[PDB]
Amino acid sequence: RWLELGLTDEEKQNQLEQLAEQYDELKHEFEKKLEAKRRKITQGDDLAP
Amino acid sequence: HYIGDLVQRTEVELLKTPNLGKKSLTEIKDVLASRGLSLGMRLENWPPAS
Amino acid sequence: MNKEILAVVEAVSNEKALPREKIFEALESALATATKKKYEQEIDVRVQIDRKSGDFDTFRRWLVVDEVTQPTKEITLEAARYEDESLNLGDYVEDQIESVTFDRITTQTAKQVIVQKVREAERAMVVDQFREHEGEIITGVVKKVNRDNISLDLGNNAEAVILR
Amino acid sequence: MNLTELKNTPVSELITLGENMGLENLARMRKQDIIFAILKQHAKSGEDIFGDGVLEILQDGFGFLRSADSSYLAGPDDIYVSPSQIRRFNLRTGDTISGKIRPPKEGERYFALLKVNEVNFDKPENARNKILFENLTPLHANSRLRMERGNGSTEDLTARVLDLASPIGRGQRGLIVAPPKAGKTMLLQNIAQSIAYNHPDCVLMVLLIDERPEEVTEMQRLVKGEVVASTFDEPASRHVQVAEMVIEKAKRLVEHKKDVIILLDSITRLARAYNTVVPASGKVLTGGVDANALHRPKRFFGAARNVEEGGSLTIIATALIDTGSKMDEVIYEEFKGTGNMELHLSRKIAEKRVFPAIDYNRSGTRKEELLTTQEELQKMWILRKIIHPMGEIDAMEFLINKLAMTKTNDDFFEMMK
Amino acid sequence: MNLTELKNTPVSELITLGENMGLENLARMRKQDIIFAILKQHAKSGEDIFGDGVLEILQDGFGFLRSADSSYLAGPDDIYVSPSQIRRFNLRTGDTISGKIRPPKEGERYFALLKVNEVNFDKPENARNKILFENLTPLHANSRLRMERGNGSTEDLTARVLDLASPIGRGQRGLIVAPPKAGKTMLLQNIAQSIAYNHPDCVLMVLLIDERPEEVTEMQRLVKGEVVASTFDEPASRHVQVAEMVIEKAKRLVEHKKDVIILLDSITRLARAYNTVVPASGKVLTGGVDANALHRPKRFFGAARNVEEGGSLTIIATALIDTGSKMDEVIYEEFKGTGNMELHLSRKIAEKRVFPAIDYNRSGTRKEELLTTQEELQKMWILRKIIHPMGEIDAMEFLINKLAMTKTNDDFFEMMK
Amino acid sequence: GPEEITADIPNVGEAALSKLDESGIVYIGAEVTGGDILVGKVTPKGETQLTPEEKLLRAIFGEKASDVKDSSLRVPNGVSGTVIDVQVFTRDGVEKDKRA
Ligand SMILES: Nc1ncnc2c1ncn2[C@@H]1O[C@H](COP(=O)(O)OP(=O)(O)O)[C@@H](O)[C@H]1O
Ligand SMILES: Nc1ncnc2c1ncn2[C@@H]1O[C@H](COP(=O)(O)OP(=O)(O)O)[C@@H](O)[C@H]1O
Ligand code: BEF
Ligand code: BEF
Ligand SMILES: [Mg+2]
Ligand SMILES: [Mg+2]
Repeated sequence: RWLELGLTDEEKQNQLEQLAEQYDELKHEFEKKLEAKRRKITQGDDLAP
Repeated sequence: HYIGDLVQRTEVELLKTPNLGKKSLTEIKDVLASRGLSLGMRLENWPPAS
Repeated sequence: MNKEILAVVEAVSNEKALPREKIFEALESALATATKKKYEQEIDVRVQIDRKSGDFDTFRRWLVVDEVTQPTKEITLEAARYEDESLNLGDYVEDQIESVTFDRITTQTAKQVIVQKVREAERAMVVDQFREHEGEIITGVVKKVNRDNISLDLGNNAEAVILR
Repeated sequence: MNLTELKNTPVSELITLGENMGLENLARMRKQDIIFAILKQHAKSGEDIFGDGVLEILQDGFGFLRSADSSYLAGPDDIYVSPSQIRRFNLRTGDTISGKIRPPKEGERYFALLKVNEVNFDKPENARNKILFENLTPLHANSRLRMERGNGSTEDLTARVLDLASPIGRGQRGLIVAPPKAGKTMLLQNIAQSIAYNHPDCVLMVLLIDERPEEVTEMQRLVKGEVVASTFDEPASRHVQVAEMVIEKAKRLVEHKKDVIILLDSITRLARAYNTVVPASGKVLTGGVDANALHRPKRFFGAARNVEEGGSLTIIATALIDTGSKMDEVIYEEFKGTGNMELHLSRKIAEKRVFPAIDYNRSGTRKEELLTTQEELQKMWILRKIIHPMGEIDAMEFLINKLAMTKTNDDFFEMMK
Repeated sequence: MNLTELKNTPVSELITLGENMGLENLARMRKQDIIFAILKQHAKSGEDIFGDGVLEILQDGFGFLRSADSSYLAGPDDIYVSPSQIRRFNLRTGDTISGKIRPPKEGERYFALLKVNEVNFDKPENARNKILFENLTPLHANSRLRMERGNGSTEDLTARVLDLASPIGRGQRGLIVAPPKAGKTMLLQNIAQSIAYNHPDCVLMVLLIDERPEEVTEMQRLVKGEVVASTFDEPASRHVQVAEMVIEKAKRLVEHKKDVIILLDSITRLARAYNTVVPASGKVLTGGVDANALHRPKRFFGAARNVEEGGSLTIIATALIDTGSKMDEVIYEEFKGTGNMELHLSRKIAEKRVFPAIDYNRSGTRKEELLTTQEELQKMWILRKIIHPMGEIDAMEFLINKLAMTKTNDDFFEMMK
Repeated sequence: GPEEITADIPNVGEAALSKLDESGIVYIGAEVTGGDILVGKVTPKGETQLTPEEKLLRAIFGEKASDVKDSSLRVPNGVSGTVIDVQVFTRDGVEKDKRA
């Protein structure tokens, strides 16, 4: 829960930022998948007039 | 370990034991006394024979 | 939900004949009986539905006595050092919270006990307001006759009994 | 680990302390969450906690212990107390209590009071042996509360003229009548300083209702005493709440045979608050005040009296006039003949930047004969006769000069011969 | 490709730029859709985007980055930020942030913040090491903010009389009390110009709530500073929204140890807005204002203070009086004794077309002794004593003449001897 | 008036309704051997505009719900077994019951 670290910018900051970006992108993609599934299963279906 | 080592112990010696608050104490007083007996009694025939 | 509770307390016919406070007391009794019928063990529970500020929150009454039968509602008169009692009697706990008060059996027992409580309260009220006139001649039509007693109506659903 | 030990030290000490204790960044939380998390993490190491605070009764039955850091309001660090303790140990609003406390147990969110150790600086055993407030027999003020420092500093004049204009006593009823920006704040600060220096035995408390935060922060570090305040950042509900808190604290303390002195600033703000929190009763007069909207100010002010068995409650509030709105005036109107001592400050004198700007003959004290001796009373009458034919402004200047020549008022009185 | 680079240049540059980039006719879209489509088509060529904006917290957890082009409102070009970034880097309302951004990804509609680079003109590494606002110890104003230009232009008089009527300092609490059409706009413009010239280190911001669009467009190109406004084209929801935006921006900036100066015009419009967006609480007084409808103006105004560790927040708002409706009056009423500095402009002086129309002795500053030196204070007292016996109008004319003869106020003071 | 799937079935006791839930659908795992109402379908027959106050009143006080027709669906006489799954589909707009 404490990914926050920092020292020796040149490469450490680059790699840490790349990995944090991958992490947040993965979390956002999974949240998008969950929200799509929710909107899909909660969408009411037509039955008849 | 044994139940006979616990029936001879009034609940006065439980809430003083750590990690014994509300849920644990309620579970203990429920699952132990619902079988007819109770927690805290005076008996001398223990343990026969171990 | 609690919005349904407010709709119920506001959709009563005899509003002042049974005010919000005693309405919510009857509902507390309803939820207590419901929680009693939920668990196989017998345990007294107060609700305190929080008439206007918030929702309900069940509790766990102890009924402090030196007995141990069903220790869910048993605690000695001296257990006061830990769990912050510091008393001799009346020590009750607030362990279990947020029961369910809208399922089938809960709704059934609620409706039944509410009917009972409202009819009892209204009968006692219509009798008590006439109690101040004890020892006076009153009018009123009879309602029903029988071989043991008869019923009389003094107006505004005032039920009176006249024995044989 | 006591609650007050974290209650009084500034936020910076809390920061370094929590950063030492290996905490989540406490700089993201409020003072109350700071103390809450620090006490949490301290108890997580296995210590039994001690605490203190003033009790507030709730309508659900239970009570809550507040501190002067929150100005006696709801907070995460308030200590919950069951109604049954209030029953057995006879608790009520205003009872300050210190004793054994623990953090909220499993599923709770507020501290619990285990063991009572001090009720209003008394043994909880004798706390049940108390006398009520309304059953008291009030009296006039007999003991003199000398306000003169005697050191003869430059500002001390504003105190000596006190002893020459309107005497004070234990349990006095005083009203400060002055327009805005006339010098009430410096006067009140000098009053508090002189009382805390000459009478350190009586508890000193000050009310700031709907004031500026700079005045609050300057007051809380200028007087030697625990102060409470409420700025305009907050609704009038907070003002009335702190009003019951302070008035019940004073009541319980004087019931414990203690001399309480409250300096309220200002009663006009408190009247506005009481009027705006009270519901409409259909009884409206000029200004926009409800008829029952003044019952609460009348209650708060009539709380002042001098007890015979021991102790007293002096209440000195300032009222605002000449504010352009008639409503304020009406307030002052009903507070015209209710007080037996008044400090009248006219803006005409303060307009010349000559301080203190006090109207002498418009000020006075009822039944002041029992507060001073015969020589002092005769000299007061002579001074009043000398100052009466002259006006307000340069006559006040005359008093200021005659006061600045002498060191204390004994030399001034002897010179007046 | 930065967001501000398209944020500040006029619509015409955007037109030619998009017409160069081979676009659908961008003249059919709004400014926000212009920037949105241009950034879309730029990223469609394969560039990583940079952006900036002020954060707004939403109740669903996530945040949105707004710009001053939309006056801090919802728009298609607002940058979405997840709540987890707000957690890790400790974000909140008012935190201006600039860093790596990308257009909304597949199926999304708002820009996403990749990498934080500047939090309130600071490193995001130290952004977590901040001090809160309410934990601050307020004080009085000590540093003087000289408003005089010294060049002696024709309009500069309206500034010099400032240094002669009501001194300003860092963290001052000022209220402009004037009837409509008396000259508040030119006064505020001169205030902004003088501050931006003499003190370019402190950030300068201005609030225009329910104003005319011509005044907004004249303000946004007369002062050297980023301005925000809200005309009457928009509901009061927009006004309260921009109110939180600006007040939280000022709060975060002063938390970052920066001196913020906000010029609000007018507080009467803001009070009307706050009253009309607040729901009814059953507490109505004269004028039609709810009792809790004023809690938000009280909050916004009490936000002003002088911090001790570093930085300050000066808030100078104008109030409207003599508008024929009692409601406005009641507003000014509760804002009567809340401020420690006031600029009183009477319509009687502005009626003669003599500017600036300032009421001298009705104006003043509380605790102004800590803002100026001893010589300056003594000269101020002498000037007040000279101007007091005379009236308002031609006495103001006398001050205007005595100011126009000398070049700066040093010569005026020496001549007053 | 449209139909309702509530649990207020008049002209019948509680034994036939003991297998119904709070919403008006038989529980998941409730056996049935004879003709038993497993869903509380009611339809209004006459005047509409039954006030919600009087609606909840009829469930507690007053007379029975008249415009119901007791058109609920029960299992045919002859089939037995235990229900294992219930399916419900709600058109966009109708209040989704808590079982859905
Ligand atoms: N004892 C005193 N000595 C010197 N100046 C004083 C004294 N009392 C008041 N003042 C002046 O009065 C002003 C006080 O302002 P303030 O505290 O706002 O008054 P109020 O609280 O009555 O509105 C200061 O500018 C100060 O110069
Ligand atoms: N300080 C000043 N210098 C020059 N002209 C002024 C000044 N103050 C007011 N005026 C004149 O008065 C008018 C002010 O208009 P406006 O801004 O609407 O007044 P207010 O802001 O008081 O409502 C302008 O036409 C301007 O020519
Ligand atoms: F303190 Be001043 F009287 F507002
Ligand atoms: F801008 Be004006 F004073 F209405
Ligand atoms: Mg003051
Ligand atoms: Mg203008």
